[PDB]
Parts: sequence; structure tokens; C-alpha cells
Amino acid sequence: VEGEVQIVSTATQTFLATCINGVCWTVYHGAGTRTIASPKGPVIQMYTNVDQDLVGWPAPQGSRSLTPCTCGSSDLYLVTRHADVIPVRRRGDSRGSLLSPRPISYLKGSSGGPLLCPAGHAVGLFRAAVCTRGVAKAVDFIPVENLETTM
Amino acid sequence: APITAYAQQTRGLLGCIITSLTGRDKNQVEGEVQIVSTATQTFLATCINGVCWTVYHGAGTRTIASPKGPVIQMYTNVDQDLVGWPAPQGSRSLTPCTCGSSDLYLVTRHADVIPVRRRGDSRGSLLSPRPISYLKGSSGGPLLCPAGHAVGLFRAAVCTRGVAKAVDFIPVENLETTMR
Amino acid sequence: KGCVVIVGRIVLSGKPAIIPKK
Amino acid sequence: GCVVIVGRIVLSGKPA
Ligand SMILES: [Zn+2]
Ligand SMILES: [Zn+2]
Repeated sequence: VEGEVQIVSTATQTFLATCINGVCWTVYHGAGTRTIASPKGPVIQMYTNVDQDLVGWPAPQGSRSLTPCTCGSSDLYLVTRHADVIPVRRRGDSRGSLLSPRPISYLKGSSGGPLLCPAGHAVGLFRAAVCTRGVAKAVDFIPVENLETTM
Repeated sequence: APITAYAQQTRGLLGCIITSLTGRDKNQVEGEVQIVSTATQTFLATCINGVCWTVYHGAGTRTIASPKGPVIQMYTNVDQDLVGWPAPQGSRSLTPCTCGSSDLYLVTRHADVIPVRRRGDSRGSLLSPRPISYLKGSSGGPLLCPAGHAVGLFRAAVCTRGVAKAVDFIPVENLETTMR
Repeated sequence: KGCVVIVGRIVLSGKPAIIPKK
Repeated sequence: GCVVIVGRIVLSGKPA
């Protein structure tokens, strides 16, 4: 059984990584220029885009790649590090509103995870929770197109 | 919730052949869509409201191998290209769509869900054209609306230079009519 | 002549899950 | 430092 989403950690924190097009993508503010662990030693980033807050290493062991979205739906579904699914309505290229606001803690450690369309395909990578007094009401994300362009 | 799917092979070539002839299959059933096969070809059967439907051009007028022996079809409609056996003990049934959505999602034999835009009562267009082989063995499979309800069953691809650009499907209405 | 046999399945009802270690 | 994989998530909920 292969997984599209990896739950990763640094000494500092934990977050997610999403395998798309054979690349294991995550948030630069989480991994930085950090190399990823491998049974044969640290493997370096295949892409590092600080401007986009995006990094990617070759897809790891025990993973399968997620397909990018091609239907253009605005009904997204964010997957958290706890495997929760959160409906999000796309408000723009890199922003969408949670159909039901959640405590900031709910989305903690899920940055890097995917935002799926109704077909389960990748619309983008969860970048940051947009909160108002501890309640995340919306989210920031990196469109798959950026990933597609970085490659 | 986003439509995601996964496949599992329950038996192989020789085990299939014997079970075909024997007509007795004791394997445990799970799922909404059963990958099915004859000595000739493989296709999909979709359980909707307690009936396991599939395409006639695949199942013909054959019985389905069950734990109690072969099971005779409940419905047969050569013209509409349908056949239905009572759903196997263990499968889960989908339910017809009641939202009239035009944004459909086709589930392939390899558990891949692809988007198709409804372009008529029995046709939809692949938003992302794929070679016909990707669709190989998917007849009888489901076309779901955004809520996961059955809109139709994949009948035949509409390809050109070997690239499928659209698909012809059996709208779940023909099912209600076949049972009538 | 010859029964149709189930050789696999496709499950739509599964929800995202963290793969267990075993 | 180095990023380490501590777990995996399967979107389809596919059991082993
Ligand atoms: Zn999509
Ligand atoms: Zn519907």
C-alpha cells in the first residue's frame, strides 16, 4: 500500500509532504534547504523555490503520486496530518475559505498537505492557515501549476 | 468529500477459470464496484440499489459465480446493453443521482477517477483526453456526480486516433426502465 | 456457457487514512 | 539538519 502524503519532521517541527509527478513537495518554511532522509543517506532537494515557499525531493520509498486537477473545481478538500478532510471553497488562485472555521490547532502540522478537488486530484499544497483570533477561517495554498512550472 | 478509489485483486487466471466452470465462488465480497471477468474478457459491475449491474456486451446472458453456485440474472436488456444480478452478500451499493449535476467522475478498472463533462443524456467529454488503453476493461463501471451517486455506467469510449476524448454511458434511468 | 467471475474489487467508500506500521 | 518521514497517509483509505 503506497501513500501520496508523507508526514515529515525536522528537529524543530512536523508537517506534510505531497507526492505529485514523482516529486515529494512540501513547504519551504518547513523544510528550508534541508535534505531528506533515505536508507542510503540524505538525498537533496530536486527543487527549492523560496519565493513560492515550495521545495521538492524525488518521491521517497513507499509513496505514490497524486494527479493534478484538470476540472477546475472550486470545491476543495484539505487533508490534515491527522487524515481529516476539510471542505474549502476556492476564493482565488491561492486562497480558499473553510466551509466551517476550525481552531488553529486543528490545522497544525498539515502545511505541505494537499487540497483535493471532487475527484481527489491535487488543486494545490496547503501553505498557511489564515486566522482570526485563533480560528482559522481560510487557507493559503500553492497551486499545482506552480509545481508544474517549477519542474 | 473527494471521490477516491482503490482496487484489490481477489483471484487469478487459473482460479478464475475453475470458478467460471464450477460456478461456485466462496471468496468474501467487499466494495461498490466488482472487477469481473469471463473466459473472454474483464469488465466492471456496479452495485446500485441492491442490484449488481454490468454491461451486456461483456456479461452476455451468463450467470454469475456465487458461493451457492451460479446465479441467474435478474435483469437483461440487450438493446440498452444491461444485465443485473442480485448484488452479492458483502458488496455495498451506490444510489442514483438526485442533483442533476453535469460534472461527472468516471471510475476506471484501475481505481482511477477521472472527470467527464456531461454533454447529453448518454455522453460526457473527458476534460483530459487519454489513450483508449487507460479505459480498457472499464465498461460497467460508474460515472459519479460530485456527491458520489450513480449517474450512469460506462458503456463505450468515443475515441479517434486511439485517444479517447468522450465516453458513451448508460444513464441510471435506463436501469429503472430495464427493471420496469 | 461459463459463469462471470469476480476477480477483484474497487472500493469507493474508503476515506484518507494514516497507514499503520505492521 | 535533515527531514525525516515519520508516517504516511493513503487518500483512498486502502488497507494493507
Ligand atoms: Zn479536479
Ligand atoms: Zn448527485
